[PDB]
Amino acid sequence: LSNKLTLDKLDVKGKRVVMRVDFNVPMKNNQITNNQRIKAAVPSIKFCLDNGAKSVVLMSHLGRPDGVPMPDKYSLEPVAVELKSLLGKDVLFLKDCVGPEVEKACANPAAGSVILLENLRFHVEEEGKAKAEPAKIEAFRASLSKLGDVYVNDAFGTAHRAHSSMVGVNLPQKAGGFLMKKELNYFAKALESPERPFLAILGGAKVADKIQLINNMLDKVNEMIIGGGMAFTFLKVLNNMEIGTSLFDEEGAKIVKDLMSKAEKNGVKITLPVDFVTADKFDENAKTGQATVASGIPAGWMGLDCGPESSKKYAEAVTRAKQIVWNGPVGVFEWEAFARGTKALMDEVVKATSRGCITIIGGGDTATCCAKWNTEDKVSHVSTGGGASLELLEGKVLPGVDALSNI
Ligand SMILES: Nc1ncnc2c1ncn2[C@@H]1O[C@H](COP(=O)(O)OP(=O)(O)O)[C@@H](O)[C@H]1O
Ligand code: BEF
Ligand SMILES: [Cl-]
Ligand SMILES: [Mg+2]
Repeated sequence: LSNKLTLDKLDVKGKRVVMRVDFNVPMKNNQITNNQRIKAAVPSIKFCLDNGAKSVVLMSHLGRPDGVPMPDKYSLEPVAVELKSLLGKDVLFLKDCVGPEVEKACANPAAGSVILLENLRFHVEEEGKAKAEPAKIEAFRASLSKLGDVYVNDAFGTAHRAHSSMVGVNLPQKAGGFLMKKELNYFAKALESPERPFLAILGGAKVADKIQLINNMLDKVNEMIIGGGMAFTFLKVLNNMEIGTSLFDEEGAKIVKDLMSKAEKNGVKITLPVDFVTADKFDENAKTGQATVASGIPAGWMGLDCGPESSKKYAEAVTRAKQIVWNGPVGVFEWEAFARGTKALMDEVVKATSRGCITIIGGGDTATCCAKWNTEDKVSHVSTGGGASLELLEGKVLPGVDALSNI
């Protein structure tokens, strides 16, 4: 951000601040399971209020409601409650993020007002697909722009997304916040001359998105574990494995052999799982089973964790690493029946940190592993960015950063 306006140089006195944050927090039973991302924005928010901002209007997405209002499922209102306690100031929650009533609420607020808007992705114009029309995208952006006099982007977690709230706000001063700065600085340092072998661990559930990041990552790392939900696309293509109802990406399947070829060309050792804990449905209380790559996963069952032989291979890769970036649990760690693989890998990553490995864990869900097993201070860095971090690993400038004002 050397070339970009940042909040430390933004005059906020008497100014309404509209601030993009990543408040896409994990949820279970309608309760927030990790407030890490909310906590992480508090320094920028407090700084605005402390230096005389008239208001701070906070805006974020939650989940992927795909451009339709889903207040029953993906409302930010529970975040408003949680932010109140973390800030030490109350926060007014609005039931939309645009236009007439929202604009009036944000137009001329009482001094020191903190305002949290509803989920930006309840509008198709944020992403804007989920057919979004250009004229409406423009109007959405124009509405968001009215809500502050100056703009701050502290949404590191979302910085890889060229969405309306992230790149489309039209105000004279668009400043990076302190979390954006903290995260970018940490990665700049850690990615400059990584310790080697440099292992990437890619798991989780955002297969369509994250399979597309592997190609450029293969020029940067010396090993890659491909686990969690990601593995099944590779296994079906490479091994002709039956995967049942496990996560599968049709588009990504088409580049699996090219990715493996590139890994071979680049001397990147690829560790895929060889065994699984299976489930008869996507449920905490599913009946469970065991499968190997040889046995395949039965029709109508899904692999929701790796098994012990996979964990041993993962451990082997960790033991070789001098640096690790991990994004994506290697099973559905939120459910105890499917948490063992991720716990075992976490145990190994902590053991690695203790003998000098530089260990970076990132993501809304993956950081929640750290919170669950109390390892946030037992690894080198826990990032609020998952996909955002992997895009820095590829060597990319993030759109949310690129959109900021130059100095
Ligand atoms: N085999 C699997 N099948 C389905 N979901 C999985 C599997 N392994 C991991 N997951 C899920 O991946 C989710 C997180 O993935 P993702 O959103 O990509 O990570 P993050 O928030 O760290 O970037 C977790 O909620 C976990 O339940
Ligand atoms: F689900 Be994200 F990549 F933190
Ligand atoms: Cl995805
Ligand atoms: Mg996630």
